[PDB]
Amino acid sequence: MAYHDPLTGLPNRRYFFELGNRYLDLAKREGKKVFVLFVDLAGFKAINDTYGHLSGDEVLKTVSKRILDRVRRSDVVARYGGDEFTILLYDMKEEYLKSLLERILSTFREPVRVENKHLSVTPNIGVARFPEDGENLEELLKVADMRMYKAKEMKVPYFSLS
Amino acid sequence: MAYHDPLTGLPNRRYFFELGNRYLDLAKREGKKVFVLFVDLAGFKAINDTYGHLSGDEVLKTVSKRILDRVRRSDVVARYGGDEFTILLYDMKEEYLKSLLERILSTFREPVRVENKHLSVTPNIGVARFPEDGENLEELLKVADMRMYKAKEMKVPYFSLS
Ligand SMILES: Nc1nc2c(ncn2[C@@H]2O[C@@H]3COP(=O)(O)O[C@H]4[C@@H](O)[C@H](n5cnc6c(=O)[nH]c(N)nc65)O[C@@H]4COP(=O)(O)O[C@H]3[C@H]2O)c(=O)[nH]1
Ligand SMILES: Nc1nc2c(ncn2[C@@H]2O[C@@H]3COP(=O)(O)O[C@H]4[C@@H](O)[C@H](n5cnc6c(=O)[nH]c(N)nc65)O[C@@H]4COP(=O)(O)O[C@H]3[C@H]2O)c(=O)[nH]1
Ligand SMILES: Nc1nc2c(ncn2[C@@H]2O[C@@H]3COP(=O)(O)O[C@H]4[C@@H](O)[C@H](n5cnc6c(=O)[nH]c(N)nc65)O[C@@H]4COP(=O)(O)O[C@H]3[C@H]2O)c(=O)[nH]1
Ligand SMILES: Nc1nc2c(ncn2[C@@H]2O[C@@H]3COP(=O)(O)O[C@H]4[C@@H](O)[C@H](n5cnc6c(=O)[nH]c(N)nc65)O[C@@H]4COP(=O)(O)O[C@H]3[C@H]2O)c(=O)[nH]1
Repeated sequence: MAYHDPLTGLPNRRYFFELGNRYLDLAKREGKKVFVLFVDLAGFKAINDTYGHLSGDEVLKTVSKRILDRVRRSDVVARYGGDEFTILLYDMKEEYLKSLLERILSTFREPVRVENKHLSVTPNIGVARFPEDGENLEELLKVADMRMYKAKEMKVPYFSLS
Repeated sequence: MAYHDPLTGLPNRRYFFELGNRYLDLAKREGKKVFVLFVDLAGFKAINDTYGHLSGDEVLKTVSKRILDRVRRSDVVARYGGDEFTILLYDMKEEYLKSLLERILSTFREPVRVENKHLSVTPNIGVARFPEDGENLEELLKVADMRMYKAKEMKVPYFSLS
């Protein structure tokens, strides 16, 4: 089996762990870097509370589709939680980290048409690197989760430092 | 999600398709070859009919574990059918084909001891190559399935020609 979240169509949490650990095993064999991004969408709770779960869902579908479109089909974009997304970028380079983040930040920031309204979410991104930040997905996700929370705290759209 | 067959512990048919199509997308991005092997184990029907499904199961567990230790953890070994196994070898080379097949053939051929009885299965392997034999997993599997059946029909324990 290999399940997808039906609303967003993105791989789910369980498939992300399985697929993710497979990408790290392959990158160890190939000598390639892997970056793990943790994306939190800020204005989400406000959407569902004001407009309802259905409006929040349309914000996710649209935001999910947009993000897929802007990263390689060979990369993994997963719905981790209710409004949390995890991204696995295979064969990534540290030099172009900042440039790839502005591509993903500009996508997530795009407003979404909901029942005539144009609603917007604000992203906060935590970045973890393989092999620098860990040996397995679990360790990279805890580090990317931690850094995503440092970014939200510094009111900066991303945090990637050791 | 991403399911495994509980008896053999190997990825199941559905996970093989999902993971397999992900490896082909990545190999298209990386310029690397992928070989798809289709392995049929003859003698299997004879084991279960003579000794029972429990003896047949022990022949699979053992044969699955043996194959799993003789290929890279980054490669996919899946239980396709009752006694059919599919193998996805990432970054494989046409020149080493014959040598790798003799490694897998020698493993599968090893007898399984269960209640003293020496129980042996005989493999027949069909080989398909990416990008020569197809664009997606489905096409490569139909070609390797076809060639596994041509190998069975012949003296040779493998068939890989166009
Ligand atoms: N700046 C930048 N953007 C990136 C990079 N990697 C992916 N993207 C973005 O992610 C989109 C989807 O990539 P894809 O599914 O790999 O699908 C790609 C891929 O299969 C192929 N392609 C384009 N350029 C290359 C390339 O330089 N190398 C390889 N291997 N394939 C490429 O054509 C498809 C369409 O590409 P786009 O329309 O441009 O759309 C791309 C592009 O917006 C990158 O390394 N740098
Ligand atoms: N996993 C992953 N890594 C990414 C992605 N985007 C950028 N990178 C990483 O950053 C490196 C350089 O990105 P760039 O400056 O956009 O420089 C890129 C860009 O100028 C171009 N390019 C490559 N792929 C595409 C593409 O699919 N679409 C477009 N439009 N341009 C591409 O070729 C250059 C070199 O490609 P690489 O050697 O692969 O080297 C890439 C890759 O290691 C991504 O969406 N996913
Ligand atoms: N002749 C041959 N046999 C192959 C080849 N690839 C895999 N194998 C076989 O598959 C077993 C498991 O490989 P692994 O999971 O990648 O796990 C490997 C891998 O993580 C590492 N390793 C060994 N040699 C290499 C290597 O040359 N390059 C890389 N990247 N890792 C290696 O040590 C682990 C255990 O390897 P072994 O005990 O040798 O056991 C190997 C070996 O019997 C190959 O290209 N040629
Ligand atoms: N997916 C996959 N492909 C395989 C496997 N076995 C061989 N190949 C492919 O065939 C090439 C040559 O294998 P080799 O002559 O045994 O020559 C190998 C072997 O002598 C050695 N080596 C590589 N991996 C291992 C290993 O895991 N264990 C041991 N003991 N030796 C290894 O390094 C040599 C060249 O390495 P590569 O560039 O990897 O080049 C490998 C690889 O492209 C496999 O189990 N899985």
